[PDB]
This record gives sequence, C-alpha cells and structure tokens, in this order.
Amino acid sequence: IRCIGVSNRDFVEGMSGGTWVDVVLEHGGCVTVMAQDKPTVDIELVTTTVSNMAEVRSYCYEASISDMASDSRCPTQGEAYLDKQSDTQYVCKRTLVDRGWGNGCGLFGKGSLVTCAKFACSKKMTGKSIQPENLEYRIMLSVHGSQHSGMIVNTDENRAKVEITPNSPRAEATLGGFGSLGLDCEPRTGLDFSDLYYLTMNNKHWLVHKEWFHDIPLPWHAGADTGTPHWNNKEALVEFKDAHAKRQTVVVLGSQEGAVHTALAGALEAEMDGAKGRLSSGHLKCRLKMDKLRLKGVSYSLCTAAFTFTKIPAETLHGTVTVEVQYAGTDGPCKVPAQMAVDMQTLTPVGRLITANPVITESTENSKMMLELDPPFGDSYIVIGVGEKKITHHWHRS
Amino acid sequence: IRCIGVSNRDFVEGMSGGTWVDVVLEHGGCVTVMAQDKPTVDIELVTTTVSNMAEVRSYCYEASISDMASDSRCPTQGEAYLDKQSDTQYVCKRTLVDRGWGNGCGLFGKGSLVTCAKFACSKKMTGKSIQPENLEYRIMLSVHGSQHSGMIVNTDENRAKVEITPNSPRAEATLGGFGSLGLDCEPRTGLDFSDLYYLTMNNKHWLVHKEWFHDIPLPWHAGADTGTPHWNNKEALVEFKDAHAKRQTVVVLGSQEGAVHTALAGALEAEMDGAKGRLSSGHLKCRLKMDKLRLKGVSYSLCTAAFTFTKIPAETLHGTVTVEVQYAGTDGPCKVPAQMAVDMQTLTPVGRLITANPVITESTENSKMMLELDPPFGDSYIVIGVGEKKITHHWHRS
Amino acid sequence: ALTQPASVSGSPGQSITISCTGTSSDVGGFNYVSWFQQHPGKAPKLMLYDVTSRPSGVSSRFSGSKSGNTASLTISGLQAEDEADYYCSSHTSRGTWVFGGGTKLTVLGQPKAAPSVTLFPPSSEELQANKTLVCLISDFYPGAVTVAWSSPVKAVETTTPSKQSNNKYAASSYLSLTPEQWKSHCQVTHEGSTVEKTVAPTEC
Amino acid sequence: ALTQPASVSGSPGQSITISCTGTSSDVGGFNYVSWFQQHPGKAPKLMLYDVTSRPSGVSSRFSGSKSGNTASLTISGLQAEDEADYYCSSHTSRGTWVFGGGTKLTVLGQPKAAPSVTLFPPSSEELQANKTLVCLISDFYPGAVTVAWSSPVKAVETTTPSKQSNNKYAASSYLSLTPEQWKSHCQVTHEGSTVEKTVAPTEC
Amino acid sequence: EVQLVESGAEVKKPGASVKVSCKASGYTFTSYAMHWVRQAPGQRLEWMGWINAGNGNTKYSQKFQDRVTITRDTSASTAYMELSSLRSEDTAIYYCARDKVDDYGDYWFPTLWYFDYWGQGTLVTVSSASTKGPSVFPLAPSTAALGCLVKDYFPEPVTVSWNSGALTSGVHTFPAVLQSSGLYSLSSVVTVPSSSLGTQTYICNVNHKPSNTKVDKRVEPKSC
Amino acid sequence: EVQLVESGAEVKKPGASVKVSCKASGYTFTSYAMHWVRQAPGQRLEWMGWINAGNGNTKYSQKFQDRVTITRDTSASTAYMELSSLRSEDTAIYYCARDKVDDYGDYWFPTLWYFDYWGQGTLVTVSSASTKGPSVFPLAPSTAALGCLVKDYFPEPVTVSWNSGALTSGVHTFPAVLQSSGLYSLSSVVTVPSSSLGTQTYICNVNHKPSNTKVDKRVEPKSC
Repeated sequence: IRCIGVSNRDFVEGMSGGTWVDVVLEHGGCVTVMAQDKPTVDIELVTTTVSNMAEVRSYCYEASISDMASDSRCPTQGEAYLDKQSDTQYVCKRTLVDRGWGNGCGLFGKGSLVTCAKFACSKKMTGKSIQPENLEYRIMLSVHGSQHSGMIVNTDENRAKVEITPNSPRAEATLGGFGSLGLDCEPRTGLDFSDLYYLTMNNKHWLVHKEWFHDIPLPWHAGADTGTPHWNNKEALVEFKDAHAKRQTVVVLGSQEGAVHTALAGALEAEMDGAKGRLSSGHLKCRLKMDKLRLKGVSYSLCTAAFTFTKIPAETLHGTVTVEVQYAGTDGPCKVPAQMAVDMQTLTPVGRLITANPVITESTENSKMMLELDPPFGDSYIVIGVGEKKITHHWHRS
Repeated sequence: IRCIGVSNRDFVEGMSGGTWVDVVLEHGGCVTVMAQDKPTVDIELVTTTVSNMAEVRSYCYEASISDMASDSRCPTQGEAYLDKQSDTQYVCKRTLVDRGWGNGCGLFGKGSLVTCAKFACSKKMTGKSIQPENLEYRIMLSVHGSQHSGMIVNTDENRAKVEITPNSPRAEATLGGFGSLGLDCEPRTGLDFSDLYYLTMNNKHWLVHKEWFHDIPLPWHAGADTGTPHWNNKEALVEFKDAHAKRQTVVVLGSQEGAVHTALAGALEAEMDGAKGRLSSGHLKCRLKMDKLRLKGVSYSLCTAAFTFTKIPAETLHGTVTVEVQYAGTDGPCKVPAQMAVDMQTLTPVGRLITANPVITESTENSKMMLELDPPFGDSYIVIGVGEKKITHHWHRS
Repeated sequence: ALTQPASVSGSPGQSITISCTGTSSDVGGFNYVSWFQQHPGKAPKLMLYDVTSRPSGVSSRFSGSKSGNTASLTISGLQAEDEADYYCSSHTSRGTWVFGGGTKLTVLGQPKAAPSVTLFPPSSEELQANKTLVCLISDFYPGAVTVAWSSPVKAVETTTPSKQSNNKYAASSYLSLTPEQWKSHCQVTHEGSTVEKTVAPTEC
Repeated sequence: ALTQPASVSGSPGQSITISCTGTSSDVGGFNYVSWFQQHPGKAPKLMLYDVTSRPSGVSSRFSGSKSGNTASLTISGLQAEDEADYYCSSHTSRGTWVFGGGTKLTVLGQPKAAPSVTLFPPSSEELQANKTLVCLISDFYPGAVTVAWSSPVKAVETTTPSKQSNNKYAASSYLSLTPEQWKSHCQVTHEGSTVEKTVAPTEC
Repeated sequence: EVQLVESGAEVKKPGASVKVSCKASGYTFTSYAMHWVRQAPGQRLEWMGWINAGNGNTKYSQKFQDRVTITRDTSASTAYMELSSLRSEDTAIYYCARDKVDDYGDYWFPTLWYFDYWGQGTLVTVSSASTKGPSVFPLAPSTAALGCLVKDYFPEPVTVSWNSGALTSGVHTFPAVLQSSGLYSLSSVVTVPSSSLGTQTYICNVNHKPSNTKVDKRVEPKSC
Repeated sequence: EVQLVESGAEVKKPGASVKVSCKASGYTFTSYAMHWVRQAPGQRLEWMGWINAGNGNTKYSQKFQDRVTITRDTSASTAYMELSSLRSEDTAIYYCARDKVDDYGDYWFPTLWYFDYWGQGTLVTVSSASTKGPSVFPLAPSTAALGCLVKDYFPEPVTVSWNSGALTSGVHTFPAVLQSSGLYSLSSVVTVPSSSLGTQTYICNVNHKPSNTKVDKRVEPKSC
C-alpha cells in the first residue's frame, strides 16, 4: 500500500497466468503491479548506496599564510637564499630591490631578495573514487493485503526488503502467506562510474566527472597523504606582488567555494549516511517472476456482518479511490464484498478493483481494513457488503 | 639626498635666475631639482591619504543558516503560514508536497508547505565613500646640503615636510639657512572620485567604480545600519531546492570572496593606517617658486686641510657618482674643493656637479660629508682638494 | 494548549466521552490525533491513534471520533481497571506535538460525596516569626476539585487530591503571606457545586 | 654568534683595536656594523654606526674600519673613562640583528698581576650530607680569566670577576657533584699564561 | 519485546545541567526517532523534542530551543537528553518515546501511531536548598479538626505521629508541596469529638531524620 | 631630550608570563620602531624583536617566534614586550631601543644608526624556589686561605662576617651565582698568616634575614 498517496505512481498490468513482468523502478517513483489471480504488490526503489569509497584527492579552496620571512643581498653579492626554501610547507619568490648606501650596501643598484611564507589550508574538499562493484540498491515491497492505513506492527508479511548488488542482481523476497516474489534486475544499466568521482565539500556532496576533477586549478594533496598534508600547486592560491622596487608581498586568494559551487550547478547531488554515500538519483530495470506469488485469502468465506466507513473515501491523484471500513462481526477471516455499480438493482460490476482479494483477517470484533478501487469514468456507487446492511457511497470521477 | 639610490629618479634643470620650475611628482618616484646659484633639492610625493570616509554599503559574501522551521497544511486546507515570515532575519519559501492518509491528511493531493531559515552573515565587505575635499598629499623635501649618508639627527634644516589639500594646494616650506621654497600644486589633476568607492574586504582594500559596486549581486545592508544588520537581497546567497515532492531544503552559496577578488584583478589597490586610507598610486603636478631659496655656504672660505675617502665612490643607476669624505681640519665651516678633470695638469673642469656648493660645516676635527657628481662620458678623474694633499680617483662611465 | 475536562466519572457498565478541543493547526487540521492512558506510577500507554484506529491488544470498548476541532474518546462498558488519567495529543502544522491537560477518569465505586472544607488562619507562634492560611479538603469523591481564594487572588500553593485511609480523597491548599500582608484585610468546587468557608483576623 | 676577544687592555694614551668577525650574511654583507659601549649599571651607548660614522658627541678618538668579514674599532689616546664593555652589532641578511660576545676594555691603572688560585675539596660536614669543589681566583689584573676543570669536563658554575677591596679582581668557580660522583676519581688562564692547581680525595 | 530503559533519578541545583539517557532494546534502534516528553508532578505532558537515531537530525520545541541538546550513540543504541540552565520549573519526570522513521531514513512526518512505546521515566528534582530541618507550628478548632503545619524542610520525607502513636484514628498526613521557595511543606490533621476538646492532649511528634531533627509540638484549642 | 623609561623589576616563576613596558618621551613615538634586546647577567646582548609603532607590524627572532608578543599603545606612546612559558634562562635585563621608520611609514630596512637611544633596562628573575635559608659549610687550608661556603639560599642577599666583625682585613665575599637549581650560592674567603693556624679561631657569622636564619660556623684547619 506504500504507493497510495504518491504522485509519481505508475500502474503496470501483467498477463493473467503470466510468469514474469518487466518494471522500471526510479527514485521518487512507485509502481503498483497487478495480475489476475495474483495479489497486488507495490514496489519501490528507496535507496542507492555507494560503500567503501577510496579517497582520491583533496583540494584546498580556502588557505591562510603565516611566518613571513625574507633574505636580502647587496648588488653584486649574488642571489639571496632562505632556509625556508627547503621546507615544502613554504612558498617562496625572488625579485630585485633598490639598494644603496642608505640601506647598508656599499654599492648602488638591484639587490636580490627572496620572500617565503608558510602555507596552511583552512578549508578543503575531498574527492573519493567509486567502484561499480560496491553500489547496492534497496527495494521495498508492500502487498495490497487489505491492511488498513496506519498499519502499526507488533516479520511483517505485508512488507519485504530486498537488496541487489552488481554481483548479486537477483533476489527472492518471502511474503509469508502470499508466497514469494523473485526479482532479476539489471544493475549494469545506468550511469557509468568509470569516470565519476564522489566530491565532498563543506558537508555537501556531488557526483562529478573524473577529468573535470583532475583539471581544477587548486592546490591538492594525494589521497594516501594522511596527517599533515603536503600541498601541490600552492601557487594556485598564493601570489606575489611587487611595489615600487621596494617590497614584495604575498597574498592568498579568497575562498573559491562559490566558484566550485557555480561550476557544480549542472551536476548530480548526493548525501552521506555515515561512511556510506547515498544517491537520490538513478533508475533500475527489473523483471519480477511471480510464479510463487499467491493470494492468501482466496479460500476465505464471505463476511456476513455489516461494515461501517471509518473515514470518507478519498480520491488519489490518479483517480483511484481509497476505502477504509470497520467490521463488527466475528466470523473473520473472511472476504469483504466490495464492488462498484451504476444500477443498485442489477449490481452488475462496473470498473475494477486495484487491491485483489480484499479481506478482513481478525476474528475479533470491530476490526478495520482498507482497499482501493478503480472506478469507471462518470458516476458510480461504491457498494460494500451484501443484502440489507450493505453500505453505498456515490462517487463521480471527472 | 633622499633621491640617491632610487631607480625611478628624474632630473629637472631650472633656469639660471629663474623664478619657478614645473615638476611632476609620482608615487615611487623622486625628483632632484637643480638651478644655478641655487641649492640642489630632492622632492618626493610620499603618501596620499583619504580621511573621514563615510560608510556607504556592506555586502555579505559569506553567510550561514540556522533555526530551520516549517509549516504544513493538508490539501484544500489553504496555504501554510509560519510566524517567522514576519521576521526580516528569516528567508522563506512556499511549495507543494504530497499528502494523504499516510501522513495525517483526510484527503490525497498537494498540501501547502512553507519553510524558513534564519540568515546570518559570517563575512562581509564594506564600501566607503570618498569626498574629493578630504584627500591630503604629503611631500618630503631633502636638500643636497653636503650632509653625509647616515645623517642621524639630534628641526632638521636639510629636511622639510609639506602637506597640500584641495582646499589649500599651496604651501611654503622653511629650510633654515637655505631660505624657503614655495609649492603651488594642482590637486584637481588626477582620477575623479565622483564615481569611486573605497572597498574593504578581509583586511584588503581597493578603489572601485560606484556603478559596479551598486550592481554586485550580493546581500547588502545600508551604511547607516549599525549593530545587528538588516540584509537586503538575501536570496543572492540562499536558494531553495525541492526533492521528489517530499521535501524542500535551503542551501547557502559558498563564499564569493574568490569571485570578487577575481572581479577586482583590474582595480587599484590601497591600504589603511588606522581610520585613514593610504593610496600607493597617483601623481601630482606642481610649480615650485624658488625666489626665496638660497645657498647656505656660498660665503664660506675654502677648506685648506686634507680629505680622506671613507667609502669607495659608487655609481648610481643613472651614471652619477657618490663621494663620502672625512676632513681632519678645524677651519670648518668651509667649501670642499671638488671637481672632475681628464688632465691633472690643467685641472680644466669637465662634467658638472649635482650637489651645488659642497661644504664641510663642523668646526670639530674628523668630520664627514657627502657630495654627488655628474661625470662626462668616458674616463675622468675625481679630484678633491687643492695642492699637494689633493686626492684623486679615476672613474669611467660607459 | 489543548483543553479537555479535568475529570469525568461514570458508573461501571456505562459509556463516557472525553473531549479534546484544539485549533485548525493541530486537531482540526490533521488526523494525527492520539489518546494515551496513564496509570499512576507507570508510563503512558497508547490507546487510540489516528483518531479511530486502535493498537492491537486494546479493548474495542475504547473508540474515537472527531468533528471539526474537537476529538472525542468514548469508553463503553466501564471497568474498574479503566480508572486512570487520559491525555489526547496531536501533531501540529509546525511539526511539533501538543498534549491536552489530562482527564481523571473515575469509575464510581462509592456514591458521590461533597467535600468537607475547613479553613484555618495563622497561629500565634508563626506570628511571632515573620511569616500562612491553610485550607483542608476532605472526604470528597471523585477526587477532582478546584480551589479559589473579598475579591479574586493569585500567587498560593495547592495539592493534588490524595487517597485517605477510608478511600475518600483529600487535598490541601496553602496561602503564604507576611504578617503585615495578612493585616491588610477558600471555596472548593466539586461536581458542579461549590462550598465556601471564611476566616477573619479581626473576627472572634 | 659574532666572535670578538673577551678582553683587551692598553696603557693610557695608547691605541687599541677590537675585532668583530662575522659571516657573509651579517658583517661581510652589509655596512650595518655598529659599536656600542656599556658602562656597568647603565644602558648601552651608540659609539659607532655605519662602520665609520660617529654620532655627534663621541670623541674622534673612536674610529671604525671593516675588511672582508671582520670589522674593527680603534680607540686612540685611551682615557680611564673608556673602561667599559664594547659590543659590535650587525643587521643580517634575514632581517635580524646579531651582537658580539662583548669585550672588556681595561685601561691599565696598575701593572699586570698573575692570579693566585687556590682549589679546595669538599669538607667532611658536606660529606655527611648528600652533596662541591671550590676554585678561588684572587689578585689578578685585568679582570678577565678563563677556567678549565684528569681530562676535560663540562656541566659547573663560574662567577664573573669582581672588584676586591684592594682594587684587584676576584672570581670563584664551583663544581657541584654527588658523593659517589666525587669518589669516581682547576686551571685559570689570564693574559696568555695559565696557572693550575690540583686536589685529590685519596691524597693527603 | 520492545523496552526503553532510562537512567536513574537525579537531584541538581538551579543553573546546573542534567543529561538523562534512554537505552532501547527489542527493536532496531536505527529505524526509529526518539522523542523526549516531560511531565511535572500533577501536570500535563509537554513535548520537548526528538532525535533521528539514524542520521542525527534533531527537532526541538521553540520554548526549549536553546537549553536542550539531544544526541545519540548508535553502538550503545542510546539516546541522550541534555537540559542546561536549570530552573525550579524543570522538576519533572522525563520520558522518551519512539516513532518510526521512513524507509528512506528521513523523519519528516510521524507515523499516525507515534509514541507507541514509552520508557519508564526519570525523576529529576531541581532545587537550591540544602538539607534543613522543618519548622513545626500548630492549628486551631474554633466535628472539630486540628492539625500541625510542618514547613520548609529538605529533603523529603517527613514522618509525623500524634501522641506518640496513641491517636491513629482520623489522622491524615497530606502529601508535601514544592513552593517557589524550593522547600517542601505539608500538614497533618486529626478530627476529634467536640466533647473532648479541653480533656485530651494532642502532641505532634515530627521527626525529619535526613535533617536529623525531632520536634514535639502540643496543640491547644485556646481561643480566637 | 629623548628618554625611554621602562617598568620596574619583576620576579616570576618558570612557566609564567611577564609583560614589561617601555614608555618613550621627547620624540614622536609613531615615527619609530621599538626593538627589544635582552642581556643575561655577565652575558652578551641578544636581539629579541621589534614593533613598528606606527602600524603595529612586528618581527621576532626565530628562537622567540612563539613565546614573545610585542604590542603598542599609541595614546600612551608605550611599547610592550610579553614573554610566555618562562624558563630559568630568561633571567636577564631587558632593554628597548628605537630606530627610525621611513617617511612612508614602513619599517623594512633599519637606519644605519639603529639603536641610537636605549632604555635603562628591567631586571626580570625567573625562578621556582621559595624563601629558604642557606646551608653553611667550612673550608680548609692544607699564605694559607680559608673560607665559608653558603649554599642554596633564597632570596638574595646574604651577609657574612668573621669573628663577629673582629677579622676584617683580607676578607672577600664573592658575588652569588645562580645555578641550574634556581638557588644562589656564594663563599667568603680570608687569607691569614701561616704561623697563626692553631692559635686564632675563625667563626663565620652568616645571617640571611629575608629567610630569617642566623648561622655561626667555626672553621678548623684540622688535617687532610
């Protein structure tokens, strides 16, 4: 019943006595599968998980500078040298400055100057690699077994969870009295992860192309670089400016967080649950074999007592109708008489039922159930029950 | 002597017996002004200050979000409303979500949802206005009065400081025994501040155009908005995204510090000393009247004792020569005999002197002085002194 | 924030109804109406969820309904095990939860009895000290009363009714003053009837 | 970091030279060579700046020179007011400042006198306690000596020479040990001559 | 079998901070959001907030927005409620109560059956007073009822007898009340015949042993 | 007249922090950079750093890079030197000394006449010991010189006489030394004739009054 209320709901009808039905499960969608003499089953791809991602590279987008130092030499005294030129954590540049008697040189002219500053990253982003073998799809199954909305549970037979991976694309879910349903899916179908990375920055996540990621002009440290990082291409965020042949100063460029966010406008979004990555985009083609699917209550005898609407029947966005009733009898489990008719005399069936074999299951009194009906276009009467105590509700579609 | 050693040094020669000389002072430059029967004077525009700047506008380039809240209504129950819609510190958006029996609604369909979040600025930039009346130029004057390099001072007559503003563009500096020099400058000349703002962000400063500043797409609060700011156009850094007709979430764009830094690549830089803005760019055209300028030691008698080089004469970047000597006599103050000659017999003068009237001033023994000479192209002899004890140094230019 | 009667009582076998009135933002807006029973000393137990639906193991003697902004819990065939406090609850349009004030349900095991109220002034020994006026309610049933202290008053401490040794209920209310405060110058209502007692420091 | 002689002396009227050797990064690289005089109890006074230039008020008896990495301060016509400690200093290529070790200048007011050195072992009363060997230098002039403690030693405390009552100078050096440390098993050099004294716990 | 077991009772001072725990067993902890709902003695239930045990997202009541922090340990399957800047009004029993998260792991709309199981509750008492003895004072009859007021004691409980235990019929000691002061007060009443006012003597023997005090106070009818 | 006046002497414990001040008068404070140079007793001068009084930029020696902070107050025209994580080696006299800033307000190259005026200096003593009495022990002659070792006292000074002041000729008390221990020690020697060894008695009267101790110790020639 998990598809009732979902706007992006697709209806797939299988052959009567058919063996398998082909379906396409999409994130945000829900499929209600029906077949003659078979129970109606809702199927949904709920999560796509990427596990065991390996860190590929980290890019510094916000940097800071500390510990500025300089070495100077007089004209004709050669090139200046600073010990920090041998520390990979410092960035350095050489230039020429005006020197003479006024600033301690025996000669007038250009003297060599080197300036260094310690690079440290304030804020960085991390690209992790994806291995096609590790993604795992989770599928939720909910049978239309006449359970009422608000089905609290005290292994629920109405629900099943199925997990399919590229190395195990086939599964079978047991549904208790309904038997079991088989799923043979095609996880190979979809977007190719051969050139896709998982990018994380400031707790936001994307899927990006590998070549684009390798070509971004930022400082970067290797995936296996742990602890204190060693930053390559620090000059992408650090620049030296000279002023009036007197000084040179080093400035750090501002955060490029906005720039990457802008470059990521046309990119797929993601989230993370713990060390696992969660995707909210994609699809999955499956073929479900239903030879082992059965109707649980096809053998019940009909309910004889009276039903009572506990809620007003409500139209879903697709024109289907939901009916919730209460039963005051004790002969449960039993079949619920439920139909649609334009003529209260003939009771000739019009339209069709979506939930096959609606049934009350409890033997205790005052038990509720819910079913779903597919009325014909125009006016009709929802008829529940038999004989004098049958209840009716006139419903009009379009 | 403040121009000795400066690479960007310009030489301006005035008329002999002339009244005024026109000069162009630039930041990073230095001018040595000479005239017959007049002392040689170095002049430099050292600082350009903008004071009393008024705050025009502040732009938020790094924002954060807190206190997310939502209001929801069932289908046909109308539009949702949140109290935070009446708080200017919150940004809000409305959308439609799938509702039905499963999530507490009597009807199936689209229900109204509003989501709000409290906007706060992490990092902002400030644009201040500039009034042409308030900038002030500071000019340093250093006479070539035969003072030696390393002139420590125990009101120095060799140096003068002059300040000129648009409302007082004329000044006169007193130089003790040299008289006084007048400056009539044209501060109106230069870049027009009618459409120029002073932009400050992350302790870096620029001069930007007014229209560009008014059109930047960021949240902004008014210059007179003090204390807790009220941010206009918060939507420039805040956006709402929907997911699967289930939720909407609000994200803040990353820091645009890099973007503005990039847009400011072709822009003039500045610094700040306290509440005053300092400019390291611009020029200033002046006309200096020297009718009151005089040679201090033109009346001295010549030195009779011997001189001694205390440093090796050194060539400046323009081909001029510096000579520092020590005097072991006591007849100071006296004129220093100093000349250039190719023939040690005739002592016919060749070339010319840059420092007019070189003199030793102290009456105490072993006192030092420094002068500057403009030799002819080729070979020559620097000759200091008279008679047997005169000293020579052969110097070749180009 | 949700208003339900303080106490309801009924004889064994009868039906009773507890009302729970909210606004268009909690009860009149959604079906997230639930009813909880709490016995003394124990955690609340979910009795009704989704105004009509019952969790398994709860007797069909409990039923729910809703009209406009007022939800209702009906208990038919009252049993002595049903004596407890009952709280309605609702999810709100702002995503929060709100509870009612609580209703004491009494299944009558004894005829209704009016309270005996006695109001006593401060004794002289407390008066030699700096600082109370004491109101004692006894022998009422069911145990749900309201106390009011020559004009309305506030800020006062009242006790919740407790079992006596004879299985009637009892409560006390104290009015804490200062001596001068006293020198400037209780009624309990139970099952629709109000009894009043008076004192006066200048009357003897 | 800059090495200059510990002490130089000369007779009144004579000239003396103090050397200051650095590297190509401070003294051999720049003209930022200065010479400071410090009298006891007072701040340093700038005597020479920019190896040759003199600040006003300093007698032309002080002169400076520089050759390669070695700067020199020459003082002619010594006067008794010149007795002080002299420190050279230089700006470095890294933008820092470095000072020399300091030179004690003595204008000789008395003939040079060799020190009397006496070395004394630990007394028995200290030996009943857990823990010193004491070296006393007296009656030397000028007051600049070096102390050395059957093989070289380190880690030891030595005093700087102080004026005696007869205007000779005096100093002390202590070697702090433990008793067992002592049981395992000083020479002062002044004006180029070294005098030595010996002790032995097992000799008597 | 679903069970929620919470930490023991606590006594703390105003302005302090309390952290109460709620350990869940019998069901998959990560599939459920844990709510905190409190109840002052004799008062209604008040929803404080919730924590999604699966991803750590919270939602607090706007009245507790600043002072409460809800957190979780997944390995221990335990939710934690931390209340800071305590005041006397926070004295209450604090319950936790679960509700299911959706199959996508988000907790946006509750299930209609929210709060299906509750923890047993933890009493937390916030008060500033230190262990102190009660002050004991009499009452007057004017069939006739007389009594004893026992005022400003800490900590609970107080035991009262009448005439050293000889008078037990008609005695009722009332439950204590917590006033704004932060200290408790109760009273004990006896109903006695009108004929025996001037004949029988009534002594109230109160002994507050935690405070180590024993007071005997005689009650006299005398006159208004 | 240029003057630099510095704050009074300080005594602090290892691991503490000291802030010494340097107030400049007689010249325009904002036109000069203020340097800090220190000097341990009997040791050389060591440059610590400088502060540009005009714009607040600093430069520290790489050996003091972390522990020193130099700051300024322009209204008071005062520079401040703060040294943290003190050790026994920081015991020294700390001087400030100026040098001119350029006409653009930057302090990049010094003037050739740097350090033209110096402050008077501040003594700072870093030690962990508390006020304690000296221990006093004798010496032996083997013309002959004898003496008294006064060891591990705090705080300075120690006064020593010999024979209650009767023996004053030939006496020399040495200046104290600060060992690694953090406590002082000195010795007092007397030179006496070789004929009078076994005849004259020599008593050392040391009295360390700050420590409130008076010790008399007799010196005997006896024998090796």
